[PDB]
Amino acid sequence: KHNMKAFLDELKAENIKKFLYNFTQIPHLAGTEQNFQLAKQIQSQWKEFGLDSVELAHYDVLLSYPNKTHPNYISIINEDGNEIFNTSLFEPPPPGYENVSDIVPPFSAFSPQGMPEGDLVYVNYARTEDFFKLERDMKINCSGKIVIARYGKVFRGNKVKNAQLAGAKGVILYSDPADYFAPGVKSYPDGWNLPGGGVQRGNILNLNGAGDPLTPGYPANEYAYRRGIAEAVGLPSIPVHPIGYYDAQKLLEKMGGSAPPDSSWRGSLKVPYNVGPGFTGNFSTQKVKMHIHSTNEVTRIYNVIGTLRGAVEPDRYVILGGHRDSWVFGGIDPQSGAAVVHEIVRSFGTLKKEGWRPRRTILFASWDAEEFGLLGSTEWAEENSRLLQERGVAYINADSSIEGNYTLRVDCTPLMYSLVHNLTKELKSPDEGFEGKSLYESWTKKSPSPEFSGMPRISKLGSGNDFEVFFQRLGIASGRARYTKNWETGYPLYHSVYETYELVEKFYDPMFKYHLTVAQVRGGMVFELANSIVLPFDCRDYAVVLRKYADKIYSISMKHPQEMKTYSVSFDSLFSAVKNFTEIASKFSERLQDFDKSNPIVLRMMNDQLMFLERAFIDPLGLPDRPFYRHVIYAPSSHNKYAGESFPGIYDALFDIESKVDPSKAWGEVKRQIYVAAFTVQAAAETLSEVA
Amino acid sequence: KHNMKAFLDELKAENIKKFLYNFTQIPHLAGTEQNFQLAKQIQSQWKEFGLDSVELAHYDVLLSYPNKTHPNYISIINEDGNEIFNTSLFEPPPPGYENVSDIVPPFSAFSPQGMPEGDLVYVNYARTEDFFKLERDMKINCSGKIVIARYGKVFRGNKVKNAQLAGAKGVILYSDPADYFAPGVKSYPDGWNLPGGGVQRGNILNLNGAGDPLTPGYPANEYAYRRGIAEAVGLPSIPVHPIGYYDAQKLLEKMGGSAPPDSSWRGSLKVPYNVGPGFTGNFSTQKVKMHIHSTNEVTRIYNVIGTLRGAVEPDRYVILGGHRDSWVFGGIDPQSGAAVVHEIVRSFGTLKKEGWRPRRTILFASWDAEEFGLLGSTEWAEENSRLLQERGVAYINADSSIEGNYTLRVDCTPLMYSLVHNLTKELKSPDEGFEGKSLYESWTKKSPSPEFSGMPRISKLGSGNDFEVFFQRLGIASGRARYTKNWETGYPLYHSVYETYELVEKFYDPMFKYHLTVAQVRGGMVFELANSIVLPFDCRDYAVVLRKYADKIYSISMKHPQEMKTYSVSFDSLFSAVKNFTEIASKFSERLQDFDKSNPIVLRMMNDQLMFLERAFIDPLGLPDRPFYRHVIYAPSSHNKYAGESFPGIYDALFDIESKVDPSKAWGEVKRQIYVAAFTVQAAAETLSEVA
Ligand SMILES: *[C@@H]1O[C@H](CO)[C@@H](O[C@@H]2O[C@H](CO)[C@@H](O[C@@H]3O[C@H](CO)[C@@H](O)[C@H](O)[C@@H]3O)[C@H](O)[C@H]2NC(C)=O)[C@H](O)[C@H]1NC(C)=O
Ligand SMILES: *[C@@H]1O[C@H](CO)[C@@H](O[C@@H]2O[C@H](CO)[C@@H](O[C@@H]3O[C@H](CO)[C@@H](O)[C@H](O)[C@@H]3O)[C@H](O)[C@H]2NC(C)=O)[C@H](O)[C@H]1NC(C)=O
Ligand SMILES: *[C@@H]1O[C@H](CO)[C@@H](O[C@@H]2O[C@H](CO)[C@@H](O)[C@H](O)[C@H]2NC(C)=O)[C@H](O)[C@H]1NC(C)=O
Ligand SMILES: *[C@@H]1O[C@H](CO)[C@@H](O[C@@H]2O[C@H](CO)[C@@H](O)[C@H](O)[C@H]2NC(C)=O)[C@H](O)[C@H]1NC(C)=O
Ligand SMILES: *[C@@H]1O[C@H](CO)[C@@H](O)[C@H](O)[C@H]1NC(C)=O
Ligand SMILES: *[C@@H]1O[C@H](CO)[C@@H](O)[C@H](O)[C@H]1NC(C)=O
Ligand SMILES: *[C@@H]1O[C@H](CO)[C@@H](O)[C@H](O)[C@H]1NC(C)=O
Ligand SMILES: *[C@@H]1O[C@H](CO)[C@@H](O)[C@H](O)[C@H]1NC(C)=O
Ligand SMILES: *[C@@H]1O[C@H](CO)[C@@H](O)[C@H](O)[C@H]1NC(C)=O
Ligand SMILES: *[C@@H]1O[C@H](CO)[C@@H](O)[C@H](O)[C@H]1NC(C)=O
Ligand SMILES: *[C@@H]1O[C@H](CO)[C@@H](O)[C@H](O)[C@H]1NC(C)=O
Ligand SMILES: *[C@@H]1O[C@H](CO)[C@@H](O)[C@H](O)[C@H]1NC(C)=O
Ligand SMILES: [Ca+2]
Ligand SMILES: [Ca+2]
Ligand SMILES: [Cl-]
Ligand SMILES: [Cl-]
Ligand code: NA
Ligand code: NA
Ligand SMILES: [Zn+2]
Ligand SMILES: [Zn+2]
Ligand SMILES: [Zn+2]
Ligand SMILES: [Zn+2]
Repeated sequence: KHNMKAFLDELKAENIKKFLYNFTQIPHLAGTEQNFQLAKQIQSQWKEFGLDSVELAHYDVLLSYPNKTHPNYISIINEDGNEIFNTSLFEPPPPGYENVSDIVPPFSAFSPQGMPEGDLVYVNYARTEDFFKLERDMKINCSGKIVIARYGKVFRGNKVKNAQLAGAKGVILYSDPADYFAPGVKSYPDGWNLPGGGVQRGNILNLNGAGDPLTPGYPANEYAYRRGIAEAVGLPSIPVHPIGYYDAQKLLEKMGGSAPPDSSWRGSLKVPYNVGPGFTGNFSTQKVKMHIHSTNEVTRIYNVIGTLRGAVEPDRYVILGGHRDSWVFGGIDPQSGAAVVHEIVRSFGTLKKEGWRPRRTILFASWDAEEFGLLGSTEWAEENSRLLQERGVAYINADSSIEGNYTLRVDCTPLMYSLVHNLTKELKSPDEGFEGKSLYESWTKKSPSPEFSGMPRISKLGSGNDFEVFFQRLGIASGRARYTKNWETGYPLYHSVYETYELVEKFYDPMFKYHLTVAQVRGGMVFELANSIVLPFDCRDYAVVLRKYADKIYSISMKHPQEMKTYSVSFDSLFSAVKNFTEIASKFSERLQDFDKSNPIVLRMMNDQLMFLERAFIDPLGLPDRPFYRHVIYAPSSHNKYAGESFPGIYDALFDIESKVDPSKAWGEVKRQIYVAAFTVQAAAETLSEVA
Repeated sequence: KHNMKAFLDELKAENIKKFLYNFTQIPHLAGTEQNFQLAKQIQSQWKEFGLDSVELAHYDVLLSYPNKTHPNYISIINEDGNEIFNTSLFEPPPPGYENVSDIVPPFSAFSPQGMPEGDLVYVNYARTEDFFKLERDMKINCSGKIVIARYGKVFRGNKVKNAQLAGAKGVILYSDPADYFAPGVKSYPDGWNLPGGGVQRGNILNLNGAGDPLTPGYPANEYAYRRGIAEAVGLPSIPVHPIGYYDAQKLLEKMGGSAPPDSSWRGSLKVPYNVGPGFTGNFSTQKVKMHIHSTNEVTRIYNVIGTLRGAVEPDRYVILGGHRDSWVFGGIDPQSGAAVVHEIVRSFGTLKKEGWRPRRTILFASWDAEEFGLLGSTEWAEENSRLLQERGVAYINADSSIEGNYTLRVDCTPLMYSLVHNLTKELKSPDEGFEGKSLYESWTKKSPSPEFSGMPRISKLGSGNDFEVFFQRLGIASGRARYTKNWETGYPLYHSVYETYELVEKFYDPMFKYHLTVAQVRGGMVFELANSIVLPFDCRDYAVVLRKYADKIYSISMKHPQEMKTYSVSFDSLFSAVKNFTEIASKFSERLQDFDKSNPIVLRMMNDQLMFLERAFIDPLGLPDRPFYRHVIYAPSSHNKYAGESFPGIYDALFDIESKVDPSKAWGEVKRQIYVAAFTVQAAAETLSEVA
């Protein structure tokens, strides 16, 4: 038989290991020759593996790179102007790689150039609430200061936007051992902890789904018209640079002004974590100075697009996608995912060599420039939006397969909950002490949902990865899955030079059994999605979360009873819409089960309803000021791009509403958002009614 | 057999006459009780005719009405302030109707209230070029003046926008006998000409596809959140009123200042057509004063939606739609169309009673509030956008069946050219002297295309009617057809009380044979569209017009060679895209002919490609500042809503470009629009490539 079990048993841990080792010997930074060569390799091997076509799709996009002859760094400088302290120029390379060249030094991608100088202020995680604390309660003013903030909690881009909206003239990011050093574990090479000389790279854009900063809406092709830098989307206007905890200790040890306001502003370094501004008395006339000489430049990037044509519905597309570019070696991010996708492609190809084809078309992608803002996926989706809108069944992402070795992590649309539950009951748990148990069982035991005894946690999709365009812009049902750590107690070597094949083989997954599990989940999902006769989506799962979401957003609004009375703020229409969806979805399931199994057209009609249901939640006007976030139920949090927010139009219109100077207008906009949500939920529901 | 000929022979001229008489005894103004009652009647009779379901869909939209106890009118007023001249309060009612009540008097719908007073300026047709002439060459300044303009050439809304952007404080519209009185024909009741006391009603919004001014994007339902009047879409900010040529003669006979600049500013009244400002010497201190007391109010409107479920593809929708509301009796506009749709419904129902069903679903609509801005169609499409986007095959409009008795007029998407050519070769010409000839032959002889010997003229779709939302917002293939007058030499009684059943029966179509022809064309189109196994669209027809359009827009740009060199303005990408479309379309036709006729899925795939092709030309970002005009190839002219413009993003960016103060920026935007167009044409083309 050529069935799922066939596909699944053909997958090998050992192949995944080889591929990972092969993908991590040299750096594969976006836009560099080596990442082009790795693209040519994937392309040619997807061809050898049997795909019907494998092409490169290239775009010319805005990237960012340090100046090789003029390095970035930060100083303490004295009243004369002598730089008595310099941050490092590079991370100590790890054992055996100390002669690899082309290790990009730590930098904040897309920082503008500058040499500002001034007094520090320490802003904790640079969250929206951290600035509230700072401005509102503590009365400290960051205007014209240089803020220093620890990584963690939120996407670094948000941090930078917040600092900028607070009047800062520079930002310094560092990794605190409280957030990046697990107790009792050694620093790399002897453990998986971050060393004091380790630094996290990463971009600091606020793109809000735009893709290439120069070409929002349209693929960055050869004739593309490009905005000028000044109209570019998402670029920070103050310089920014990241450092390790050794360098940070030196910047923080002299801090004066006010004490931290409480213990949650305190990391683990032996320093006061005073907030500032400026240094204490003896050193009060010393200053901090940044030297940033990074350049932005339009650079060519290459996606690899593989096609396995479907036998019955070739005009329906299941997409398995993940990126190939890395900040350095990408031992985890992303090559632990890419090696999984490679083996998934190999296994699908093995069946195809024996004459099998999936029912629907499967598209396989190796995206470029993800690290620089999801630019490869997004340009490609901008280019093929019409095909994807009308033919796209689902998108399964495939970035890092592990960030932990404790349990499975799944984030996806409600429409895929049941598929995930089912797939995992059929899969072996790789966990110590669940030998012979199902993956469902181990996952459900180690990671239970808040809502339902006997069910595992499944998160909602945030952003910060290549499914963003497919889900929040286009309304294609999306999911992702990986191994992760204990939810109670990213990973410490995230985006640092220390993230290597040895990191993975020695400390995360020596047997490659977690990787293999993750290949089964990803691959199994894609298999079901590309092969089940009826698409494996359950609309009733959407009905349940919508109720939960409407309860939640109503509760936020109920913190303002007085205002709800004065302005006649009602959630009746939303609750009505969600009830209707529940009823209609339920009648649709009955039909989907009772229908005349033999009829292709009726089957196609009902599959089209399932396929267009996610699509139904798209509003072609977008959310306010974020035209590329069009999904009404899910957007990335406006305070944290990694986190998903439900009913975001309403959440944001309620956020901090008590601080608005014109309440009438603000509550007017809450009501508008309520209407949009109710309408959209009703409209979605109606796509599941009988069609005529 | 139950084939087209069956459908077509069941249609009767005599039934159309009865229905027309039945629809025109009383006024059916949007929002009034009588138009609700006519809706209940249509609904109940579509039920008796056999449709599977017939519902009313209602919305609460902004309308506009004169104050019944405080009438609008215009005065000449003297230095004291005595109103020595008053325009009429109503049109003389026609013979036999002089006791009908509820004849809304002439008014400009959506005019704000006011009593401005000042000197006249006469601005010819109030076209963009007329104001150019006036400001640029003649150096006359309309700021703070009251402009008077004759109807004709362009949509009255544009006229009003132009006057307003010229600083006017009021606008007076009138019908000049040069534009509304055909020589040698009597005034109504004794001919079809407009009498001196006749006046053209009509709205004066600039909605740009928005629908209800208060709820752009979303259906005006019970819980809808509504903008305040001040943020409403499309409302004029100066008062406006329309008058007949008797009243206009009195306003124009005293005009002084400058002479008309040439003979094309001269109508047929015996007055100088001086431009002004103000009156000549003796009367130089007299003034013109408007009294406008119209109110805008949210009012309920009712569409009637009839469904004839398809046997094979019930989830594919062919829509036959036209409006039911009238300014007064609607003898031509719209009941000459509505009576045709009624008979079309009856005939389809006759076949269904005998057990036949169309292959795809047919939806029949009687729209409300078309006269007030296409509001019924648009709200309904806003509400069902998701269904329509994914299931909509085509939309055939059905407003007035005749505006003439000389020949056929067709305006439609290129995709329906071949269907129209074929249908009409099978239809009898109703024309004197083409007895026994085909409709194609008479049409082709009386109305030849500019481009091809042996082919008839087919216009491109403009706007000013209910297909606007379906075509330019949603990208559903649309057409329309009616009898019209000689293209060499609207109709004079357009939007006046004189437009009655007697007008039609006596002077336009005594035999109802032109009506019947138009029912065959409309109905025949809908029949083919709902029944042919392969959708009757030819993508190669799009390829030919795109070349023609690209030649045209290139020629406009070539009036500025110097600027094309300085700014590197190239049309290469557009021409490349159009070539590609041509090639790909051609390969698709070969497949569409060669494919395995027996396979439902392959048939469905290829029909979906045909169906989504029009959809492919939609840009979800819209055109600049006109977010509800999303089609890249066709928009309504920005200077005339009735006329279609091809490549409108580029046309508008080239318009008047030599007057822009920052050429670099302006030519930057030409290039941007070029890129958008090229990209979109390529993307559309690619929807017709093999799918995998
Ligand atoms: C959830 O589904 C129900 C249908 O079972 C929807 O009920 C509809 O609710 C509106 C009120 O918001 C009703 O409007 C009323 O229509 C009558 C004419 O039939 C009119 O006289 C009233 O002034 C009023 O406008 C409507 O009849 C009712 N529709 C049906 C088919 O029963 C409800 O709206 C849905 N919820 C949402 C958010 O869509
Ligand atoms: C019309 O269709 C043709 C395909 O037959 C398109 O040709 C493509 O044109 C672009 C140039 O604009 C070519 O780009 C080049 O790619 C190579 C790598 O293969 C690279 O070295 C060059 O610097 C350059 O970017 C592209 O290869 C060529 N594509 C193919 C498949 O031949 C043309 O773009 C289409 N026109 C439009 C407007 O889309
Ligand atoms: C997940 O698994 C269950 C199999 O238990 C599926 O539910 C059953 O599906 C069949 C229809 O094929 C019905 O006759 C049964 O009544 C269903 N049982 C229950 C409890 O619902 C469910 O369909 C699967 N989900 C997905 C997405 O496949
Ligand atoms: C309009 O009419 C012609 C019928 O002459 C159609 O063209 C023919 O269609 C069949 C495919 O059914 C081909 O085998 C012939 O080769 C075609 N002839 C020509 C000259 O093209 C055309 O398909 C019809 N158009 C539409 C929309 O139906
Ligand atoms: C990866 O594998 C390919 C082919 O098997 C090979 O050409 C290339 O040398 C490999 N890379 C490394 C680092 O071994
Ligand atoms: C890098 O800096 C050096 C001087 O220290 C300079 O010559 C060069 O312009 C810079 N390179 C870029 C790409 O900006
Ligand atoms: C820091 O860097 C600059 C430039 O290389 C130099 O002038 C200064 O001495 C350095 N300071 C220290 C303390 O090493
Ligand atoms: C792998 O397994 C054990 C937990 O059972 C743990 O002690 C070790 O921390 C895990 N490795 C990593 C990198 O989390
Ligand atoms: C139109 O026809 C219907 C039913 O045949 C009837 O109830 C109504 O009276 C008619 N209207 C007129 C003006 O005759
Ligand atoms: C109509 O005008 C009269 C007075 O001349 C006034 O009482 C009334 O307010 C007006 N009606 C409306 C709806 O504005
Ligand atoms: C015009 O109308 C007003 C108000 O009805 C009146 O005072 C005036 O006499 C009228 N003028 C003429 C010339 O009939
Ligand atoms: C109808 O027919 C004849 C032209 O043959 C024409 O003289 C008359 O004007 C036409 N009627 C109208 C309303 O155009
Ligand atoms: Ca882009
Ligand atoms: Ca609306
Ligand atoms: Cl992932
Ligand atoms: Cl029409
Ligand atoms: Na999760
Ligand atoms: Na025409
Ligand atoms: Zn990654
Ligand atoms: Zn990353
Ligand atoms: Zn009309
Ligand atoms: Zn009209």
